Amino acid sequence: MREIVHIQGGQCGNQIGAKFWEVVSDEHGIDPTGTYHGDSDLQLERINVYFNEATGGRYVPRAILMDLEPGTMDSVRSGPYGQIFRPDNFVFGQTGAGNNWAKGHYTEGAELIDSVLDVVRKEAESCDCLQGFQVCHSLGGGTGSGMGTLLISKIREEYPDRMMLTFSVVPSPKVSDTVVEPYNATLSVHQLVENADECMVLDNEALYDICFRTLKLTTPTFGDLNHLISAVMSGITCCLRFPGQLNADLRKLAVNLIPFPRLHFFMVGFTPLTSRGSQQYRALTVPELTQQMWDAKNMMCAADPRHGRYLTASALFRGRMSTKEVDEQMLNVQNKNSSYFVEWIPNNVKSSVCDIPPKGLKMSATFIGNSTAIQEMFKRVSEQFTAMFRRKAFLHWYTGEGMDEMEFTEAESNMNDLVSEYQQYQ
Amino acid sequence: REVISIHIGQAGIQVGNACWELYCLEHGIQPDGQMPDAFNTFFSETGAGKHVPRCIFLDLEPTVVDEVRTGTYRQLFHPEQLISGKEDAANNFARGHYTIGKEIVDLALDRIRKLADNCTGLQGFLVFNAVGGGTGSGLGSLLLERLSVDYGKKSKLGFTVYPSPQVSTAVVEPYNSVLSTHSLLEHTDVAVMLDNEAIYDICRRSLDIERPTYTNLNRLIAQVISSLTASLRFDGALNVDITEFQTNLVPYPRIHFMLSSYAPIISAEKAYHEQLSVAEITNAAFEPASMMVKCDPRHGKYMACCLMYRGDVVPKDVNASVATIKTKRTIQFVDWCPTGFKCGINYQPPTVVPGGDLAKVQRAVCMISNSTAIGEIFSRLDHKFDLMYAKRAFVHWYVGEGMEEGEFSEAREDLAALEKDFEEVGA
Amino acid sequence: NVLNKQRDDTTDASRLTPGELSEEQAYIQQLQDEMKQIDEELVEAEAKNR
Amino acid sequence: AAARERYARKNEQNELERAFNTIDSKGDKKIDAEELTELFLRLGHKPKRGEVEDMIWEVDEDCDGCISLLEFQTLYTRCRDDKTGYEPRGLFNVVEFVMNDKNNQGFITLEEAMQIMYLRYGRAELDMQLEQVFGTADLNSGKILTLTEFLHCLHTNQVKQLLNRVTAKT
Ligand SMILES: Nc1nc2c(ncn2[C@@H]2O[C@H](COP(=O)(O)OP(=O)(O)OP(=O)(O)O)[C@@H](O)[C@H]2O)c(=O)[nH]1
Ligand SMILES: Nc1nc2c(ncn2[C@@H]2O[C@H](COP(=O)(O)OP(=O)(O)O)[C@@H](O)[C@H]2O)c(=O)[nH]1
Repeated sequence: MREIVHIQGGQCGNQIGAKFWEVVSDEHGIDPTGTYHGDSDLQLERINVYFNEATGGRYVPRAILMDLEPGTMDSVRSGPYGQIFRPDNFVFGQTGAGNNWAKGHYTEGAELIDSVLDVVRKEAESCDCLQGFQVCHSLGGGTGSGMGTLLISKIREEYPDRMMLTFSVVPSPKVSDTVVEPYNATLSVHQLVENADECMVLDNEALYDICFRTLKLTTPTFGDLNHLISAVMSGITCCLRFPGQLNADLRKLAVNLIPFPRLHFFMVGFTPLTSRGSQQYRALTVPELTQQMWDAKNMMCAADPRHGRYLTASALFRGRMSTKEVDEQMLNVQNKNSSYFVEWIPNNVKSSVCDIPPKGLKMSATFIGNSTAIQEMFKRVSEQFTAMFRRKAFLHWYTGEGMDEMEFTEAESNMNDLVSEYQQYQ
Repeated sequence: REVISIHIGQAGIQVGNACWELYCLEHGIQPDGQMPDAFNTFFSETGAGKHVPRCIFLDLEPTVVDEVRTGTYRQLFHPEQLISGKEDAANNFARGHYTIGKEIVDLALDRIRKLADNCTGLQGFLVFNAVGGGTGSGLGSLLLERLSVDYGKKSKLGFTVYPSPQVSTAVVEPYNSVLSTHSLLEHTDVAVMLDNEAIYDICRRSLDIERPTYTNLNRLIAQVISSLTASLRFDGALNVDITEFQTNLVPYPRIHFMLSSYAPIISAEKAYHEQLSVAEITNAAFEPASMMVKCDPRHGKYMACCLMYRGDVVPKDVNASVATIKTKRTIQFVDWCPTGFKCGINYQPPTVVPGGDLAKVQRAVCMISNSTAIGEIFSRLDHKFDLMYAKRAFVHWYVGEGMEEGEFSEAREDLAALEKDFEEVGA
Repeated sequence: NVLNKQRDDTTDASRLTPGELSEEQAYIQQLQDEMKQIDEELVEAEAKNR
Repeated sequence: AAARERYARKNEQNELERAFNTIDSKGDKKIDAEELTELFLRLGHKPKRGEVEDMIWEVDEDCDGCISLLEFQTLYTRCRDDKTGYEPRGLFNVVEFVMNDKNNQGFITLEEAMQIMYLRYGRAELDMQLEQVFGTADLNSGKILTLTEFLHCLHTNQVKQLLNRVTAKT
């Protein structure tokens, strides 16, 4: 029916998506060789959203891997569920950006994104009625930020009346891998404010604290973080793949959650998330799900909403549940903590239910809250960017490649008006 | 992706003898050149099962080259690669740059061209030289001049040996270092300093070797290079390339001088009684008791740092460890840079070579940082170079070769100008 | 002998110097004109559809 | 604003009848696509490959093919009161030009009379349809009126409200 193509950029995007296709294929019962082995008819009836039957029970994922280094692509086909992707979908450069956003947006982008667009165009016309596009990338890298950024701009110029998601991890001062993170973040977000339909703000700090306290893991490699992110992404699209009492497509959530067109950066959470010592001691009820859902520490972004107010919030529930519990729980969590919600919008929480849980659990949830606390992140990177730019450090790879001085001044100005308009609407 | 490594001078090709030794012992190749795909960055395959390194040894004196022609690796190196002159520059920068250099560097160039042509995705070059001599200084700078005009956009990793402050073997080396830096400044993209007294102190204290020769020095240098190319050779949880250091570590096109260090340099006995984890090696990479250049970053301020991690290392603790470093106050970063780190983790541990004095360690860290303590060393060189230049000692040899008094004064004021440049960025 | 060797190298160096490709630059220029023509052609057609 | 329009119609009706007969070249009541090219040649403008077919297509809506005087008044009135109709105006312009012509090369200051009748508008709005200035006159022809009117209608049609909307500030 409605179809979503998948686009993974850079190293972070590629590895996030690899675990994503593994988890999804397990939900629909496709083995790593790409054949159907499920039992229920509910699994076979909605695999056209993410796959195409090739020949004789061969279901291939509708995904496009794109980056600038061969190591990532080889690491995809090596691991399991690596043999399911069509090899033509590996659009692929060779030289590399080197964490230089200009090289990802002006130097190397000019020779790859045309090739990327051919594969993307083929995957859009391969399906009938597009629901939207799904892009997983970072904001601190070069080949994920710049490459994915220019791709997003060109795509919105081609298919403008279609939805678009960008799952993006953002950098933070405590988890600081690259040195030019602020230059990449502020310019990348400057493009996201005018191109993306809605963006989902992620960051690595929150992922580390989820695996520290909630999951109580000892050695949380990147496989577990990608495992966490994949559960959230599968949750946002369960409504398209399984029937339920209250369905909510991507368009339904965006039109309902975004009160003003430029304010489309979200904070995400997921429930339930429990450690192996406490997976036995818990119950599975809607209120138990709700408090662990709205918890401050359980946000999958390191921006505490309790420093500000909620504008809108959304809940996507999965499993056999009673809709009265759904509605009364949203009403109670809004009445006790009444100051944390915006005032000139009553009933700031939209909720929906789907009748199919993730495999291995009786009942789960997914939270999408559009709060006003997100301006902290924009200031936290803006001051670092201004601190660097007022002495032109690290600028010659930017100005020597094609940027001028006015682009950084444009970035600050757009940065400053967005944090100012967040401040007004709060 | 490929990178070729060129070696100039007595110290240069001796360093190569340890590097290619380490390489074949890591990729399981016998010294004759046959296995009993990741080797593609350094070795090209004949197609008959023989692997040949991407390297050219060249110098002006045939002594150090011809023991290599008859060691164990007689059959590993292609004969044309091992270039050799007929007579030495003899610790005379001008003699290596104008008299004898002008005949030998053109042969090296039309050789290095077909090494690059055999390559496909050339990442860059990386050069090895000691500035105290005449070959590594003179034709080294001449070779870098002609390399910049040929390629330009390709990285040129200069792993140079600067003369030690107090421990020195030659007497005209202050002249050679100043004139060489004058051109190493505007040609090398990323130039790493490797002193000799610092490596001497590491082998004395850490390796507890009280009688070290040049063999152990070259051994640990190869270890740092191996730790730096593992990200290019092998896959890790978080990798970087050689084009990453060009952007992430040098804020201005003339400030490219990095302090290197490595950890843990530990003997065979401490490892048995001691514990290895990520936090302590993240600490040990920063203390000045493990640096490779006699300077103190405690006197300077950091611009940006880089961290190679090898072995069984997860990414959660490298972040936690670098966080603990920033919250400490013994070392401080420049005001303009809020974030000053570039981290990287790779899966393969460092292999060991039999006969070396490096233990088999479970994990290791290779740190490459940039600071302003490097400004003190350059100033320290200027005092004793200017000390003798005014009275015109030893000038008659260089000017007799065909130079004049002009290039001393103009090279002197250029590096003097660099002193002022370092002081103004630190403020 | 050395003068003749040097002279040949200069002649080789002069041959190698990149030279402007007239037969190809004009093609690029003509391609952009047709591209811009089609953009304006496209906007009138979209107006017609509304 | 009605008085300007009613008075204008009272006088232009007689001009219109002769304008019609003059456009016809066969001495009949029907205006063929053939005649339109002849008229443009008189104006000194050239049609494109398919312009005439569109011109004949859009105007006629009670029968198919050639046009008739009855269709012509229907067109005239609908277009004249069309203002917020977003309606076609391909063949209205050529006839209004011919009627507003009495010099047999075009008209100069009479654009303002055309403009005021449509709306009082503004001097800046006049600087939109063309570049005429109050003191200076110009030479004009068929070429420079139809093209500018056609382009203006395309320019207004494009603008619509998607994310171009602007709400009062908080
Ligand atoms: N670190 C290190 N330095 C060395 C080694 N061998 C020589 N050197 C240094 O090289 C410097 C002199 O240059 P050499 O490489 O020996 O000689 P050269 O550079 O070829 O110059 P010429 O003697 O004129 O040929 C000395 O100051 C030493 O410090 C070595 O094995 N390890
Ligand atoms: N969740 C997750 N994040 C990653 C992974 N690898 C890298 N990152 C993040 O990516 C950022 C660096 O971006 P990078 O991987 O260089 O992006 P790219 O070069 O554009 O592909 C860091 O802040 C990391 O937190 C991974 O396997 N999982």
